[PDB]
Amino acid sequence: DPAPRLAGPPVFGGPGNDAFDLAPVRSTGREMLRFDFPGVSIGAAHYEEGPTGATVIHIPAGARTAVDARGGAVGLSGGYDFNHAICLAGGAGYGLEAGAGVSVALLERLEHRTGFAELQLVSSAVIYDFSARSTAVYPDKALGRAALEFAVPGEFPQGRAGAGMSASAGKVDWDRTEITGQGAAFRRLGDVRILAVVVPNPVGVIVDRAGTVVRGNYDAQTGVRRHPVFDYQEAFAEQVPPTTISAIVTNVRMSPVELNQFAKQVHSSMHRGIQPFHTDMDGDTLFAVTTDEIDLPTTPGSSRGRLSVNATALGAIASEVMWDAVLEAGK
Amino acid sequence: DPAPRLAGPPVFGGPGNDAFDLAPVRSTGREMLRFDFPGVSIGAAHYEEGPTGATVIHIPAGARTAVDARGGAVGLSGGYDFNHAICLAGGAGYGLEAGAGVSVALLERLEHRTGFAELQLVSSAVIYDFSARSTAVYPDKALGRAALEFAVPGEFPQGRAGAGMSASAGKVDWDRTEITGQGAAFRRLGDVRILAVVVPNPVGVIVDRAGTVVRGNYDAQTGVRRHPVFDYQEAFAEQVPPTTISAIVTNVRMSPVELNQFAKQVHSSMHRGIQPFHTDMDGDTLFAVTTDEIDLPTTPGSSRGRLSVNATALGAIASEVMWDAVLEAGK
Amino acid sequence: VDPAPRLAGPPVFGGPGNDAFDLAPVRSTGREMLRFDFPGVSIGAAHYEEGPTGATVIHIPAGARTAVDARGGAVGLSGGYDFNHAICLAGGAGYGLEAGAGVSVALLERLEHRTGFAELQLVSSAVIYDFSARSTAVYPDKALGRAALEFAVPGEFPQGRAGAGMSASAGKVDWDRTEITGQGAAFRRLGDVRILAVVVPNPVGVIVDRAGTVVRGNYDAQTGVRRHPVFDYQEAFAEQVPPTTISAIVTNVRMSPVELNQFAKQVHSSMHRGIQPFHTDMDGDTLFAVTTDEIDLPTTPGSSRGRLSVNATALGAIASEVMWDAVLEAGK
Amino acid sequence: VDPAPRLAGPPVFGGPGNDAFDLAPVRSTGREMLRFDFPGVSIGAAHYEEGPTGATVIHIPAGARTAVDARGGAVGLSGGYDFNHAICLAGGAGYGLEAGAGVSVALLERLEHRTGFAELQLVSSAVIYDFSARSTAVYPDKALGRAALEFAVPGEFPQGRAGAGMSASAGKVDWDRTEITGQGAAFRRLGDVRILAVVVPNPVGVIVDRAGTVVRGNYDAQTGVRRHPVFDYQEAFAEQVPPTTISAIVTNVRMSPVELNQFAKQVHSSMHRGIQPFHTDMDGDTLFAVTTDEIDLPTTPGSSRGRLSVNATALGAIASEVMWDAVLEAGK
Repeated sequence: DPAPRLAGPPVFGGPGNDAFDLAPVRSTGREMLRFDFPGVSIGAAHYEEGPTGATVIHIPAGARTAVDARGGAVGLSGGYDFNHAICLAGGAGYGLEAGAGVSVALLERLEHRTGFAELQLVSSAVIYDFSARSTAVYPDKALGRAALEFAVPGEFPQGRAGAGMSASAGKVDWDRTEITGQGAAFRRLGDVRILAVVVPNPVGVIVDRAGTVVRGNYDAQTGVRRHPVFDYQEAFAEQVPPTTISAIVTNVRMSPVELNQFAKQVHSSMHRGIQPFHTDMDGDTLFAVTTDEIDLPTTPGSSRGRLSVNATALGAIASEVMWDAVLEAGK
Repeated sequence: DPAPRLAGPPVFGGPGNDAFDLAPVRSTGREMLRFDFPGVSIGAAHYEEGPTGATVIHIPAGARTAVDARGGAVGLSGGYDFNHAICLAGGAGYGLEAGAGVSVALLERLEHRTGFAELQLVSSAVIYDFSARSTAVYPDKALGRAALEFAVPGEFPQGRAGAGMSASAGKVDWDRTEITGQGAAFRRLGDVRILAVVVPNPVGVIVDRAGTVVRGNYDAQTGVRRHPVFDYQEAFAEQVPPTTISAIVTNVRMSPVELNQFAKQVHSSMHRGIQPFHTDMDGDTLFAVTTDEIDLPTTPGSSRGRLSVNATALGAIASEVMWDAVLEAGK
Repeated sequence: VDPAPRLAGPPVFGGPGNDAFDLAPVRSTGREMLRFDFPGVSIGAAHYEEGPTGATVIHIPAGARTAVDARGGAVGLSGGYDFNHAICLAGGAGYGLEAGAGVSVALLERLEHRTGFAELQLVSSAVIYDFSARSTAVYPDKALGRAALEFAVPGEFPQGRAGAGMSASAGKVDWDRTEITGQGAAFRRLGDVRILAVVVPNPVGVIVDRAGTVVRGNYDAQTGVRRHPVFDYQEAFAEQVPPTTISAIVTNVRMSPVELNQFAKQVHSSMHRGIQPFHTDMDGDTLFAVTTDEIDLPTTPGSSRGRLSVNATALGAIASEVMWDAVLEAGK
Repeated sequence: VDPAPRLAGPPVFGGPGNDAFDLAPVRSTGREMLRFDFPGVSIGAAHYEEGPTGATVIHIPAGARTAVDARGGAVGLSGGYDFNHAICLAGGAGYGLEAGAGVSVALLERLEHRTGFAELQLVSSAVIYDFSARSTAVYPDKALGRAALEFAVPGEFPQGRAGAGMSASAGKVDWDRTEITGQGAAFRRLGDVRILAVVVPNPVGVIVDRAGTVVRGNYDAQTGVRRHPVFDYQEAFAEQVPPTTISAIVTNVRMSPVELNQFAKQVHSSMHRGIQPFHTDMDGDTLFAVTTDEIDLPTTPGSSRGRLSVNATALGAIASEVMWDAVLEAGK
C-alpha cells in the first residue's frame, strides 16, 4: 500500500527540444542495482526539461535476439535478430531517434567500417510519456549518444531514471494514473545468468504476487487502487446499453526457435504483474537476448524431474526475474 | 487444496480405434453449466475406450474469428477467420479428424451446396492426451459427427467431458501430473454476453486468484502441489553445471484488427491462471469469436472513466471469464 | 502453335456427395510419368472419377524439416508442422483436408499405434477449391488419403489430370474463361544435390511461360486467345469505376530453420513469374519447403562464378526454376 | 541494343563519415522528372554528393492507412506503422533510418509541438545497404531527412540517381558484376482511380524486362552481357558441391485493413517478375501499400469483362504493372 504518485492532468502547449539548450544528465534513480554479467553494460540518461530519458543495454560483442512486439500500438526500430545495443526511450515515436545516436556512436567506434557483417545493430522501442508532463521534449540523438557514453557494466539505476523518468500506469482515467519508473532484477543459478530490465508505462496496473494492485488506478476520493476490470465491468453495465518495453538478457545458448518461443513465454508471463496487458492500447515490446555462452544439457532430467532442465524451464525462471523488475519499477 | 487426481505412469502397447466397435457417448461431465447465448450451441462426445473426446462449439450462422496460436507445439486445422464451428479434441494430431466429421456433417445439412460463399468452415485444435491413459484411441470423424449431433444451446458439461476426458496438468515430471477436465464460464453485462470454454492440458499448473497452485505438479511424497518454477530453479542449480485449447465467444462487434488484438490479450491473460504458459512444449491455441450483434459506443467514457468502454475493456472482462473457466476445468 | 482450349465450363456449385456413390480410389497415372532419383521420398496420387477430384501425397518416412509459406488470402491448411512425415495436397476445398487424416491414421497403424512424442506421425495438408470445375460435391475423404499413401512410390510423378490436379483450373476473372490445369512436377540433380518441385495450380490468375505468353487460363472463346488478366481488370475499372496454388519444394540440402523459412518465401514469390496474378485475396496459395538434411552447403559461399554464389539463396534461385518447370507441366 | 554497363566497381567497405564533410543537402533532380496528378501526396528527394547517398520521402499530411510487407530476410525498418504521415526510403543501411527521425521532428515542429494521440506524426522508414557502391561511410542523417521533406512537392518524381536511389545497385553474385540502378516511379490514372509506384531497387538479383531479358545487374565485363543469376548459381554448385528493394504503392481506392494487407503481399510478390531472385535471405525487401481512402470500389465485382473483375485483387494486378514500370525506370 504505497503512497500515491498521481501523474495529474494533461498539460498542453509546452515547449519542445528546440526551446532549450538541453544538457544530458546521467540518471542515478532512487538506488543502484549491482550485478555480475560480463559483456553487458547499461547506460541511462535523461533531460530534466522533459523529464524524459533513454536507457541503453550495450553488448559490444553483439548478441542474438528475439523480439516479441505483442501490443497493438508498438513503436519499434530495427527489431533485429542480432544486436549490439537495445535502446528503450520515452518521447513516443520521436524517441526512436535516441537509438540513431547509439547507432552512429557505434559506427564511430568501429572507425566507419561498413562491411555487411560489421554493421552496428541497435533495436529501439518507445513509450508515450507526454501525458505525464507538460513539455514536448523527447529523447534525441544526443541523448542516445549520452546514454551509451554513460554505460557501465554491472549497474542499473532503479526508478525515475532513463526511459523510466515519466513512465506511468493505470489509464482507465487520467485522474487515476500514477508514475512508475524503470526496474531491473538479476539472478545467477549455477553458471546461468538472467537480467531483466523493464519500463512499464501500461494502460493496466502493476500487481504483486499476492494479487494486490500496487501501482496505478489510484482514486484520490477513496485512497485505494482498483484493478481496472472493476471499472470496466461497471462501465459496460452502465453504458452498453445506457506500453511496457522490456528486455531479458541471459547467457544460455538457445537456437533461434527456442529463443523466439522463450521471448513469447516470458512476455506473456508479464500479464501476471501487469493487468490488463498486451492490449490494443499498449505497444508492449520484449527483447530476449542471449550471449550464447552456456549450453543446456542434452537431456532435460534432474532430481527435480524428468523434464526440468530445458528452455521452458529457463523461461519460467526468467519470468520471475522479470516480475521482480516490474515490482522494482513500481516501488 | 483439492484431493489429488494423479494421472499415473505411461502405459505402452495399448489398442487403437481399429480394435473396438467404438460407441460415441454424450458427455455430461460432473455438472452442467446453463447459460443464455442465442445462436451458439455446444456438443461434447467421448469414447469410454480411450477415454478421449471432442467438444464442438456450433454457430450455425457463422461468426468472425481470430486465432492466437501462441504455443510452440500447436495442432491446428483451418484456423479460419470465419467459422461455423470450433472443434476441440484429444488424440494429438490424430484428433483433428473429429473436425472433418463436423465439416462433412455441415455440408450434408447444406444439401451439398459448394458455392465459395457457402463453404462450411470448421477450425479444430487438439491436445496430446495419450500420457493420461493406456490406449491409442483418438477422436475420429464419427466422434466429431456425434459431438455436433449432441450440440444444444445453453449447456456445457463441466469436468471430464468431451475434449477434457483425459486432459492433465503439471508436466515437470509425469509422476506429479494430475487430471484436469474442460471448463466453461459465462457472464452477461447489459446486453453483452461472454462465454469462455477451455481444455487445459498444460505443461504448467493451474493457479487461483490467491496464487495457490490448485491442480498439477502434486508430489505424493509431500501431499503438496509445487509451482513448477521451484522445481526448475533447483534443477538448474543442480545440473547447470553439475497445451491449452480455448475459445472466447462474445456478441460484441469488433473489427478484424480489434478482434485479433482482443484474442492476443485474452490469451496472454491466461498466464495468470496457468503457469508457465505459452511454452515451447505447449500447443496453446485460443479462438476469439464474435457474433457481431452489439455495437460498442462510439466514444469510450462512462462514470467509471474516460477510457472505460472499448475492446480493451471487453478483453479485461473476458479474461476474468476465462480464468473462471480454467478453475472449473481444474476443480 | 497456341495450346488448344480446355475450358472447364459453367459452374453449378453443387451436386451429389460422396455417399451417393460406391467410391473406389483410382491410382492416378495422368498424361505422362516423370521419373527421377530421390530415395526417401515417395509420391502417391489417387482420384475419384465420380468427382472428378483427388489427392497427392508426398511421404518421407524419416520425417523432414519443413517451412510453410501460407501467403494467400483464402488458405485451407491443416497441421502446417515444422517437421512432417507426409504432405497431403487435395481438392474438395476445406472438406478435402480430411484426406490428410486418412494419411495420418494409416501412418499410426504402420507404427503399431505407438503414441510417444518422437513417434507422432505428422501430416500437413492443403487444399484447392475445385468445385467450380465439376457438378458434384464429392471430395477427397479419409479413404482417398489412405489410398494415395498406399499408392505412393519413389521416383514417379503422374503429370496432368492426376491426384489433386484432377479438377484444378486457372483464370477466374470470369468462369467462362477458366481452363483446367492439372498437377505438375519437375526434378533436377546437380551432382548429388536434388531438388523436386510439385505443384497443383488452381489460380485465380493464369499460367505464363518464360517468354511472358499466357499459356493456360483466361481463354476467351470469342477471340480464340488467352490475354493476361490485367487487360480484363483495367477494362473493367474503366467501365464500372468511371470518373489457389498448393505446392512443395523438396531438397536434400541441409538448411537451418531460418534459411529454410526464407527459402520457402523466395521460391513461393518466384511463382508470380509463372502464375499471374498470384498471392491474391482470392487464392489460398500455400508452399511447403522441405529438406531431407542429407548434404551440407560449403562453409563459405565462393566459387569461380562469384564470391556469393554457393548459399541457400543460390539454391532458392535454382529451385525457383524447377518450380516454374513444374507449373508449366501442370498447364501443358 | 543492350544497355551500356554502369558497373559499381570494387567495394572497399569503409571511408570518411558524415562529419568529415560540411554536408549540404542537394535537391535531387535525377535524369528526368515524372509528372503526375495525385493531390495530397508529395515526394521529396535529397542527397549528399559526398556519399553519394540519399533519401526519398513521401508525405501525406492527412495520414494514410498503410500495410507493410517486410518480406526479405535482412530488413531495416523503423515504425512500420499501419497509418503514416510519411514514408522515408534511404541509403546508409541501418544508419539511414535516422533520416526518418529528421522527417518526424520536422512534422512535430509543423504541428507546433502538440503531442496528443491523434496528433502524433507517424513516419515509417526503410533502408538499403549502399556502402558497397562507394568509398565513404556518409549516410542519410536527420538533416538529410528534414531536407527531403522540405523539398517534397506534389506531382513530381526524379527518376534515376536521385534520393535513396543515388547509390542503389543490382546483381550481387559477385561485386565485379554489380551495376548501379537508381530509383524509379510510375503512375496510372483509370478514371479518377490513381496508382503511384515508387521503388528503390538495390537487389541481390537483377532487373528483368517483360520479355525476360536481364537489363540491369550481373554484367560480366569478360562477356559484355548480363545473364540471369541462376546460370552463375547452377555453375557454382557444379563446381563447389561436386558428387534489398524498398518500395511504396500509393492508391486512392478505399481498402479495408485486410484487403490492403493482402494487396501489399500480392504487389510485393509480383516484383519477382522484374527482380530475380527476390525476397532472398540476402535482401531486406520492404513494400509499403498506402491508401488515401478517397474512392470506393463497387459493392459487387462484375463488369462486361467478368463476374470477378472489379475488386482489390484486380486493383492489385493493375498496381503490379505500375510497379514493374517503376522498376524498369530505376534500371534504365
